[PDB]
Amino acid sequence: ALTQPPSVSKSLEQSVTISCTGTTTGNSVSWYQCHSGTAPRLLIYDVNKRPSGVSDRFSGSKSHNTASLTIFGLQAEDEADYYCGSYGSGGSLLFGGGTRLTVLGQPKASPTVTLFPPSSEELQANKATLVCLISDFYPGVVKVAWKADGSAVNAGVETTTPSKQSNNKYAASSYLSLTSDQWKSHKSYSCQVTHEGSTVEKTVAP
Amino acid sequence: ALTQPPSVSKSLEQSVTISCTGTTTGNSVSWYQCHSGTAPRLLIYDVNKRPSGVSDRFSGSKSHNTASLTIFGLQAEDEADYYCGSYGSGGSLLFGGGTRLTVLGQPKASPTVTLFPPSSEELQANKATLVCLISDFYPGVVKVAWKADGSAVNAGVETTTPSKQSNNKYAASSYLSLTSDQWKSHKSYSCQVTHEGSTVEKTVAPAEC
Amino acid sequence: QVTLMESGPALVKVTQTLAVTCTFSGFSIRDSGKGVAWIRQPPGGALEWLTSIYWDDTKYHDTSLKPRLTIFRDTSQTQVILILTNMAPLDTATYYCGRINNGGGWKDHIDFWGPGLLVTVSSASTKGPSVFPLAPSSRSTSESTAALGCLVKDYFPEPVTVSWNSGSLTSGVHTFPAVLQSSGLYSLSSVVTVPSSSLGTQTYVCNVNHKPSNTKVDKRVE
Amino acid sequence: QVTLMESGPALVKVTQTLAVTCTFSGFSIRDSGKGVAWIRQPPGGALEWLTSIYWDDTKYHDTSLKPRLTIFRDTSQTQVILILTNMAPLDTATYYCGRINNGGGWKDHIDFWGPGLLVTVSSASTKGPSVFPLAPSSRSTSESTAALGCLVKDYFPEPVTVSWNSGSLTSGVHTFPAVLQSSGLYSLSSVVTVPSSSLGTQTYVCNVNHKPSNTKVDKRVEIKTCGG
Ligand SMILES: *[C@@H]1O[C@H](CO)[C@@H](O[C@@H]2O[C@H](CO)[C@@H](O[C@@H]3O[C@H](CO)[C@@H](O[C@@H]4O[C@H](CO)[C@@H](O)[C@H](O)[C@H]4NC(C)=O)[C@H](O[C@H]4O[C@H](CO[C@H]5O[C@H](CO)[C@@H](O)[C@H](O)[C@@H]5O)[C@@H](O)[C@H](O)[C@@H]4O)[C@@H]3O)[C@H](O)[C@H]2NC(C)=O)[C@H](O)[C@H]1NC(C)=O
Repeated sequence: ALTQPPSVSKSLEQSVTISCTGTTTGNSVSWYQCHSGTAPRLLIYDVNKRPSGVSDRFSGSKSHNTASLTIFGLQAEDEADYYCGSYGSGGSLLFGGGTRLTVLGQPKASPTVTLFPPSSEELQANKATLVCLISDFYPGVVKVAWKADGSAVNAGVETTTPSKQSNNKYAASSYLSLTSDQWKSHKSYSCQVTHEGSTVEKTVAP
Repeated sequence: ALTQPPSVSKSLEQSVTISCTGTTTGNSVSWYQCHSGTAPRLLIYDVNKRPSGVSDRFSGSKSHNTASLTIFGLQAEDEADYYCGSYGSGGSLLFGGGTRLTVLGQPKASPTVTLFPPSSEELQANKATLVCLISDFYPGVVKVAWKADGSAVNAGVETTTPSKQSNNKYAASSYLSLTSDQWKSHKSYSCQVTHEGSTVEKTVAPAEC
Repeated sequence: QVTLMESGPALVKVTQTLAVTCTFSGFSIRDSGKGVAWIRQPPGGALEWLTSIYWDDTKYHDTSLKPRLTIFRDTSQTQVILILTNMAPLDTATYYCGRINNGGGWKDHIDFWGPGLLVTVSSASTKGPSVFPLAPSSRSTSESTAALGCLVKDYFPEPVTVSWNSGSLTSGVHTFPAVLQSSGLYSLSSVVTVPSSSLGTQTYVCNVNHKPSNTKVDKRVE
Repeated sequence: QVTLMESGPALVKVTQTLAVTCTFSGFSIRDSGKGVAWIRQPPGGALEWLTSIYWDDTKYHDTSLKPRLTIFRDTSQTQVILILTNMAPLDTATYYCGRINNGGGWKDHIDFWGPGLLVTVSSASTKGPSVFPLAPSSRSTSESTAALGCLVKDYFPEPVTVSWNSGSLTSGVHTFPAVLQSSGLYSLSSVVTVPSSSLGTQTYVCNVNHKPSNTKVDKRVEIKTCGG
């Protein structure tokens, strides 16, 4: 095998649709939801029939070789993860790639990259980190750059992906690698990354 | 299943037997020890036969009922527990009931001790664990004279069944794990213990008084 | 209705075996359209297949798993059990048990599930350091916008048990999510812009655990 | 060479399975003379076998728990796994894996044993160790056998380890009877035997490590006394 797109969007009570592969022999192929890895929910028996005790804001259609979850009226649950899957053969499953979606049309979120400096006490932990905070981007995006004035660097791999938020204002972090010996070697690091085309400097002190 | 006696007793450097005496229809046999709860130690690789471990003082011997282990040069290790192992009723394996051996007429000795109030990390938590390391004693038995300010039996008591040591002689270390009201009421802790006879002494001042 | 209670260990070393248990409410009938299943997922990735029990003692699995895997119930002990050999680190996953039902001749329903669990896996190679301060005891940030602690030294496996928000204040003090810092070794903390300076008015002194080496730890300066 | 070990988790909820594993070293999976078994040790007392494999790749176990027990070895690992289905509190024991050796014609003994692993069944769960140094303190020095230690309280389950000076100074050490607290938690005061008078010219450092977590710690204790 199956395939699914990465993401799609429109606003609440609007219509949008999500692609999947499928087969005519495996027409018992069906859509699903799972919210941040919790407690999955099936949507359709085979590709087109909603089971009893499942609601009706949506359709997978009779679309055979390509299962096709359209939505009539979007709701806040429609940026949980959603999956496509089917019976295999001989006692085996078949299962698809997922999609986190977004309900873009919500308020958005902009432009909250920020830097908190280390404290001298942090050096006790073998750290003097760039607390390079990342929230409020829409949709969530960043690209690599970094600087530490004329110094050499040992930056690590500290940037997270964009991720779930308590108010849906999408967020991450990039808390740069700074160890106590690296700090003594290089000192003046800065939070230079393109948070939806915006950035901050505030070069650090203890 | 394979019955065994609970124990038997002979004295230092003497000799004795243990045997396994139940449904011993199986007739090639092996024997094993456990001591201080450490990983069990073999003795007999077939009923009359032994390898490099204790190649003289033990001996293996044949009988249809009494699957028999015979032992000479009895020493401070012979407070251990001992087990038979016949091969089983085809494709099958067995153990005996065990025998916690009890060599008698040995030395043992009243204690030698370290005894202390708690380090300040518990006083900062309002608890007051004075400790006596009741230690280095023989035989592996206790009778208590630690009556001073109720010290023998309060809060976290391991004034209880002893353990062996690497110095051979047993230990039974124990707490007074009360609140700081310990120092407000208990002020001496004379850790006297008896081992068929005699005593030794240690105490300390209270921590906060 | 039906329910599917799911239970197992939380955490284990790499190279070990895994096993897990699940028990239903509603019937255990050997016949019927009904069958049983299991699923897993590494965090940061998709849900995936393992194995199923059909009607009768019919069972199967993906051949890609075969030698690692085995599966048996004891319904006289009311239980379904799954068993797996020698975890590589990427076998660290969410897990779930589930139910199947019959439609047409060899076509079937795939629809209902237990609560699921994190099967944690890691190297045992870990240390006993404390948590440490970020506090205004040195000029990191002003008293009106700071957090005081919740950093643990460094180690090979993530994570530190970092959390923020989840009260009634779902907005304005919304989170800054974190999962890694390759600071010579792996490492975690995170911060929110709230006032603090001390434990004097609220619980801003932040104390924490490192999950691959369970020992909760505390440190304070103010 | 021979070596053997029973690696697994420490504790379990009553109705769950136990599942645990053991490893070959110094020998072959094909030895006509020698094979592998599992065993368990009832608390403070008796001993109880379970099951075996041999080089012939046949299998055996005691009748008396049959449906409750399982063995196999995955040849892609060549490591041996023991499983038990649904516990009771009285399954709490040291489990042991071991190498069988045979004169043959159905004549066997066990040639080597691992260290064992302790297993505890409960409705409860783990509680982290709490730690502080043991030495002759501000009000004492004149002990009748002098001692130093890493004192640990309120732990569960049992497994923990100790030594002094980079984890090498280990003179006159042993396990005392473990303390129980009525909450179900446990405590210890095990020690290295070391002179109290030497500290002005020869002085010492604690080393300790848990096991349900590998919470390894060292702590200097070099000047702790202030009186006789
Ligand atoms: C041509 O046709 C032939 C027949 O005409 C075929 O021969 C047959 O081959 C099979 C093996 O492929 C063989 O299987 C037998 O299966 C039994 C049942 O599974 C097994 O018994 C075990 O019993 C316990 C009881 O609790 C069960 O729990 C076990 O699950 C069970 N199975 C297993 C896998 O354990 C039979 O066991 C044989 O082996 C023991 C050996 O014991 C001695 O050797 C040990 C070596 O380590 C030693 O430690 C011991 O001390 C013992 O000294 C014997 O005791 C048994 O009597 C038996 O011999 C067995 O595996 C059939 O038995 C074969 N049939 C005959 C009549 O021999 C042949 O494969 C065909 N070939 C071709 C080319 O087509």
